[PDB]
Amino acid sequence: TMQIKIKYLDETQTRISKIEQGDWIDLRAAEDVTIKKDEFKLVPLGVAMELPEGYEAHVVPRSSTYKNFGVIQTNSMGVIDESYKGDNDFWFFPAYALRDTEIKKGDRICQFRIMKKMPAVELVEVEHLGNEDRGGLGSTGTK
Amino acid sequence: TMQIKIKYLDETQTRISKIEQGDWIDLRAAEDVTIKKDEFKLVPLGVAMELPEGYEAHVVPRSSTYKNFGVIQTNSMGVIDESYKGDNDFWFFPAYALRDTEIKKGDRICQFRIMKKMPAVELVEVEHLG
Amino acid sequence: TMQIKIKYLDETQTRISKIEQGDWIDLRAAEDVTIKKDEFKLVPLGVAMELPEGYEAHVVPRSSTYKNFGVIQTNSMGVIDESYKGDNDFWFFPAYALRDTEIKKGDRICQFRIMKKMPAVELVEVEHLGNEDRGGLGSTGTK
Ligand SMILES: O=c1ccn([C@H]2C[C@H](O)[C@@H](CO)O2)c(=O)[nH]1
Ligand SMILES: O=c1ccn([C@H]2C[C@H](O)[C@@H](CO)O2)c(=O)[nH]1
Ligand SMILES: O=c1ccn([C@H]2C[C@H](O)[C@@H](CO)O2)c(=O)[nH]1
Ligand SMILES: [Cl-]
Ligand SMILES: [Cl-]
Ligand SMILES: [Mg+2]
Ligand SMILES: [Mg+2]
Repeated sequence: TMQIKIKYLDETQTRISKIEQGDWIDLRAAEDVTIKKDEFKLVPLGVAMELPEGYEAHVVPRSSTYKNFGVIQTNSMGVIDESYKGDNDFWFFPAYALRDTEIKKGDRICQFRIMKKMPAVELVEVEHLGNEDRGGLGSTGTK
Repeated sequence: TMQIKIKYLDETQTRISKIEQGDWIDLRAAEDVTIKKDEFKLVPLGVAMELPEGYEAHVVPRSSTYKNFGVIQTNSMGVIDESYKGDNDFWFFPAYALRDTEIKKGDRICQFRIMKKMPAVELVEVEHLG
Repeated sequence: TMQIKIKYLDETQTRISKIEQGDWIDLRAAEDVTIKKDEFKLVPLGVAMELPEGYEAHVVPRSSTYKNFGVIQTNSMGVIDESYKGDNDFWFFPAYALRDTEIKKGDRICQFRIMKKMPAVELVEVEHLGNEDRGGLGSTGTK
């Protein structure tokens, strides 16, 4: 219905696809990558996209990314704004390895979806809010 | 009002609840779990659910999970696909421990909400962007 | 535009305000913070807010946070509950350092957006779901 235009780094990239039981779409390593334990690598995903106007993309690991590849995503969740749409605006997955690992070209290491950007807001400075505190950081306990 | 249908692993699971000042709902460890420093374990949450038609769920840690339990969630924000609604599709929290830790049965360790899924989209391959 | 009321901790906090059309908004460390390798610290952000009615906020690292500071966010994506709007409900970024690091007062370290909260839902216990199993945790493989 809405269109995402996708440009691949080259012909050798494995084209991404929606699967029926996957609500997000898996993204793939653009090359083989070796990462040592406790080291970092920006893993190319080999895709550039023009998202629909007013949308952004979010990128997170798969549940199995750690078991299969030994990495976490250092930025937690990546945000790809609609403006990141140029011919050379390729996506990357920021990986920290918790064990020595090999990722192979084409491996499905993360997943993405789109959703609307937040509404327009205006931040208005006040000197006092006049509300009771909720508390946070575990105020409700654990049991 | 939308319904979430929840099936518990067994009668010993602590039934989950909404609290007024919690915009996401807390989920609980299904059993005692020990995790050693620099090890991974899938913490069972003791729940299987059928979400409203067209919805997914998202799962993240509580802010106090790291102090209390010394774990991070390896997938950052877990996505529960709408199709994960079978009788054996029990939810889990994928934990990596940064120190030796013990989690007790019933402990509130993460939180979830529901969200409309991304609609069907067309992926149109192009040679160049604009 | 929807209004967000923002209160700063003190006059020394670096103000955000600017024109806001949908992009995530950067937040800043409220004081200098030193973190040792493999240790944790709250990083105070020096802001308290009242979000629009019916909205929560989400906080993630900036894309450059790991490169600049060597930290990951321990809760991945922070959820600021709508009720966290008191005069002493100051936001924080929960940081774990993978190297020795220094964060300076005023340094941009994380980013946020608002989002409509999940509506009221009824939790209905059932004995049996009656659907086929999907499976999970990497059931679709990696290739
Ligand atoms: O995980 C991420 C997040 C962002 N980006 C893109 C979009 C953003 O504008 C740019 C700089 O962070 O890189 C990625 O490739 N991966
Ligand atoms: O943190 C997570 C992520 C996923 N899953 C289940 C549901 C999802 O549909 C399936 C595959 O990701 O695994 C969980 O229980 N926990
Ligand atoms: O990263 C986080 C997560 C939570 N909180 C506050 C707001 C939230 O309502 C409360 C409980 O999680 O703690 C933060 O300031 N930062
Ligand atoms: Cl979310
Ligand atoms: Cl979000
Ligand atoms: Mg999947
Ligand atoms: Mg909470």
